[PDB]
Order: sequence, then structure tokens, then C-alpha cells
Amino acid sequence: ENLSRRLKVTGDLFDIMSGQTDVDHPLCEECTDTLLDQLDTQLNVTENECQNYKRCLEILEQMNEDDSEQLQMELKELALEEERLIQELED
Amino acid sequence: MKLYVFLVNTGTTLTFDTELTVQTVADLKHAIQSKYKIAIQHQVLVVNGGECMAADRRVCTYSAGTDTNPIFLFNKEMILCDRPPAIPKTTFSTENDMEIKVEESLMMPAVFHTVASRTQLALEMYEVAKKLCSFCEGLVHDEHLQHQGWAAIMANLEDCSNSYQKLLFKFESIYSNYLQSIEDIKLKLTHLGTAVSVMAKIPLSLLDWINVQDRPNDVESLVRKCFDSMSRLDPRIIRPFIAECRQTIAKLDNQNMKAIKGLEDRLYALDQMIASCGRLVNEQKELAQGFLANQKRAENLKDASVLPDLCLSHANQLMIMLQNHRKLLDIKQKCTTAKQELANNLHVRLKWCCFVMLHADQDGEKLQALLRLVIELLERVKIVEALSTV
Amino acid sequence: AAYVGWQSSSILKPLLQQGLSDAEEFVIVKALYALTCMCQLGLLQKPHVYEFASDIAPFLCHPNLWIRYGAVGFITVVARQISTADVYCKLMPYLDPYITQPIIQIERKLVLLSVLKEPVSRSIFDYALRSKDITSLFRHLHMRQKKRNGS
Amino acid sequence: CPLCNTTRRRIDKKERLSRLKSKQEEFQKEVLKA
Repeated sequence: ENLSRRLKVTGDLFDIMSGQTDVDHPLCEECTDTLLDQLDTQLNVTENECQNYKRCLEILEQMNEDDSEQLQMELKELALEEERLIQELED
Repeated sequence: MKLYVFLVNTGTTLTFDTELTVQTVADLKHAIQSKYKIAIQHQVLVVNGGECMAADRRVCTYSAGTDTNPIFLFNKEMILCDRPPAIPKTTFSTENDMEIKVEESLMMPAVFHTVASRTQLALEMYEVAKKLCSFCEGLVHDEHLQHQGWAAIMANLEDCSNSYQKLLFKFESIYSNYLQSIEDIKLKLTHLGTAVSVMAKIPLSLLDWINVQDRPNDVESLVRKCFDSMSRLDPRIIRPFIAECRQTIAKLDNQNMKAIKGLEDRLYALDQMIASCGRLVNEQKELAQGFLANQKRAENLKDASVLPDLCLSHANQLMIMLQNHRKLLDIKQKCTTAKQELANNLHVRLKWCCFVMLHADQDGEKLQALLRLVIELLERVKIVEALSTV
Repeated sequence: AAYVGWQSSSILKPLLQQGLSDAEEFVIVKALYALTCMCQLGLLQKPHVYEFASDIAPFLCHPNLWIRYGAVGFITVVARQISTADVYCKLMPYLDPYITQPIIQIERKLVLLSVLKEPVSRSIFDYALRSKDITSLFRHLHMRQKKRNGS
Repeated sequence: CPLCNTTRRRIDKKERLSRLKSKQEEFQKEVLKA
């Protein structure tokens, strides 16, 4: 019985939480409780995304960023080495 | 009125005859399968800024299907497989003949007494150039149509996202206040142990209805229900699942994909190029008409226009115009390839959203479970409180 | 999985474990193939995603040329599928278990394996595998590892 | 109450969640750059 009242309250609150209601009904004693609780779950989902986003931000280690300069020394030297290996294979 | 449809999956021109206009709903699918190279099982089509077509409603129900407001089509396997949208362009026999003729005309030398054949070839070239300019205009239209299919894809994403957000955020926020409601549920679980004790102490008209309700909600089943409800109800099970749902949403939320480059910004240049091609075709037609007037002038030139080199000048002008037109034919073929190019470029963000969709489809199975769980919670609160009062 | 797994994708995840119970190491290469294939298909990934990442992390130096190559391939396919920074955090730690150097196009499998350490001798563990009571010997090996990092 | 539909037993938070979401968008851009 109350489920619909709560569900409707839920759906209505989210709908309003979506930004689809009037600022008057918020004064409803039931309205305000959901207002905080609705915004609570909203910030909760914001966190549900942001915590995961921040998790790898540090996990995106600059080790490869350090590896970037390695190509500069690696590149020309490996080019010379490959040319020498090609000449040796040819002979 | 014949059906107008572009495979938003390709955003490409594959129209329908009015013959399928009033046929069954699956008739459009079978038409895409047979007439178009788009099978049924791995395929999709929906209404832009509207719902995905059901099995009954006609197109106009969501008014669309026109050459400027058609329906958007999606091949399920298209993104299901990597499938950078294939542009295996049909036999260029027309384009191949155009290339051969243009090469011959460039290699064609000045015409002395061959003016009639030269004018015939120039007229054929002008007509073919106009036909190709029209085909390329339809191609630029089909590019704008891929843009419209992308708008339809964004609308469908927004729609499905709204449904998923409704269900998910509903269960979630409901649990959000359910936290204190969770303390109430804990008190109810204490009362539940009490009620188990009472039922042990109460072996066995409204009582008849309550007992009937007891038949399909056996005691062990209800105890297991409460236990699992709490366990999976582990608040982290939501808050971690909360991060999970937010991640599914984000997976949907690829902002850069839609704002690729201001697709209208480049479509404007595409339309300007199509306009330049049409102007080139009109100039070629004007030159062919001048060639006819010059054939007339050469015929009348026996007496009053005895200046020389007329046939040579005509042949040279024909060759120059042919080279100019072939030049634009280059950009035309470049756009023909850019068809598949932008097709894969879109298929990228397509697959992005689609994988977000499949992951959030698992998430939505979880969200139906979450509904069921919150329902169990509240409805059981009421009814099982009654049944446990004993 | 092309048109049946949007929500039953996890129902395949149990099939994933069952295939992990498969007999053939060639079936194992086919497993890494179908692994990348689902990474394309998806719809039950995130949990099973990190699960496979961790599991492969040790299996990284897997001495099965078919298995090793198909693993690098499923790795590049997953790197496409999940991609994002999720790749770094979830796998690159699991990836560190093999990459001798962080020098690879993770979108590519050949360079990726090139980064990874050379696969260990599967033959040695197989003769070790050939044995029977290695299970307790397994506990002994765990104790030895703790010796490596422990007391 | 009309939003309550129950016996009389008796905003800015959205803005905070929105600032969090803006930070999360910055993080997603960082993820793309990474």
C-alpha cells in the first residue's frame, strides 16, 4: 500500500529531483525529508562515479611518461642496430 | 508517398517504395533485409527524438520516413562487430567509364573535321558530369542523413538512459532514505526473531485469509528472504553498486562523441563543395551549349566567318573543360571514400555507447533485481509485519 | 554473445569459469580468443573484467606460444573494450607481473608481449605438474615465496 | 501533504552534487588525456 505512496513519492521526488516540480510542495513535511534524502542519493551517485574516476587517476602512473624519453635514446640506437643486423643478415 | 529511410547505423541512403509504406511493421525490416543489404536478427531502427518503432504502430505515428524526415536504421551486428561501416561501393562501371573517357579526352588531340564527334562526346561528358554531380549531391544529403541518424542515436541514447536512470536512481535514492528506514528494518528484524518465536509458540475469518497468504510464503522461505535481503542489502552492496551504476551512466556519457567537431560546421563545407560541383556541371552544360552554337557558327562560317582554327579551338576547349571536370571528379571520389571514413569515425562513438548499453544492460538486470529487493523490503515490511503479529 | 548475452553475459561468466575448467591448452588459446571476443561483446565485464585482469596477471608469462600470443591479443582487445584509465589501474598493476618494460602499444599484442617478461618454462612446471602431491608441495612453494617476501 | 499524501506526522545539496559532478567531468577529461 504505502509502497506506491513511497514509490510515487520516489518517482515524483526524482521527477522533481530531475527538476520537474514546483517549489511549493517542497514545504511538505514528506517533501523536505526526500529533498535532503534525494539530494543525498544524488551526491551519492556523483561519488559513485568520482571515486572510481579518481582511483585510476593516480593509477595512471607517469612511469610510461618516464618511458616516453626512453624512445629518444632507444629509437636512433635501435635504428642503427637494426641496420647493422640487416647488413649482417644480407652478408 | 514512398517510404524514405536512411540506415542511421550507416546514415546512408537506402529508401523504401510506397509499396512497403502500408505493409506490416516487419515489412520495413524485411525490406531492409532484401532490398538493402541489412538482415533482420542483427539490426535496429528507432524514432529520433522518439521511441524505437514497435511491432504495430505506423511510421507517421511518430511522423517520419520522409526524404527530409525519414526513419533511422541500425544494424545490430554493425556495432556488434567492429565493422567500421563498410563502403564496398557498388561497381564503379559508371565511374570507371567516366575515368576512361576523361583520360581519352585529355589524350584526345585537337579535332580537324572531327568536330561533330567531339561535340557528341562533350555533350555525353556534360550529361554524365551532371548525373555525377547529382549523385554526389545525394551523397552529401546522405551525409547530412548520417548526421540525422546520429541525432537519432543520441536521442535513443538519451531515452534508454532516462529509462535506466529512472529505475536505478529510483531504487538507489529510495535506499538513501532507507538508511534510517534500514534502522527501522533492523528493529523489524528484531521483531522478526520475536515473530519466529511466536510462531514456534503458535503452531497451526480474516485469519483464514492471513493463513492462505502464509501458504506461498513459507516460514523458512521468509527467513531466508530476510537474511538475503540484509546480506545483499549490505549498504556497500549499493554504494559500490552505486559507483557501478554511475559508471554505467558515464559509459553512456561520452560527451565528446556527440560534439565531434560541430558536425554542422563540416557539413556546411560539404554542402558548399556540392554547390561548387553543381556549378561545375552547369558550366559544363553551358560549354556544351556553346559547342552546339559553335557547330552552327562553323556551318555558317563558309562565307562570313572565314577566320581559321575554329575546330582546333573547339577541341582544345572541350579537352580543357574535360580536365577541369575530371579534377572535381577527384574530390568526388575522395568524398566517396570519406563516406566510409566518417562512417568508421562514428562507429567508434557508436560502439562506445553500445558497450555502455550492454554493460548497463547487465546493470539493468541488476536494477530489476534492486526493484524486486526494495519492493520485497517495503511490501514485506507491511504484510509480513501483519503475518508475524500472529 | 552477439545477440543473447546483454544480461546473461554473467550467465556466461559461469560459463567463463567452466571454460577455465576446460581440458585443452589449445582450448585455452581458444579461451583467450573468446575472451577478447566477449570483451567486444561484453555486458558482464566490470566484475569479470577485473577478475580476468588479475587472473592473467600471473598467467602473464604463460609458456604456451599459442596461449601467450592469444593472451596478448585478448589483452589488446580488452584494452580497447574497457580502455580508459581503467586499463592502467585494473591491469597495468596486473600487467606489471609480466612487462619487463612499459614499452608496448597495448592496442597491440606483439609489442605488449615484448614488454612482458619471457614466458617461463612450462616444461619445468609440467614435470612439476606431472607429479601428484604437489598440492602440499604447492603450500611449500607458497611458504618459499613468503621466504622471498616475508620471514 | 500533497507531496506527502499521509497523516500529518509533523536544493543546495543538488548544487553540491553538481560541483562534485563538475570535478568528475574534469577527471574524465584527465582520463581521456591519459
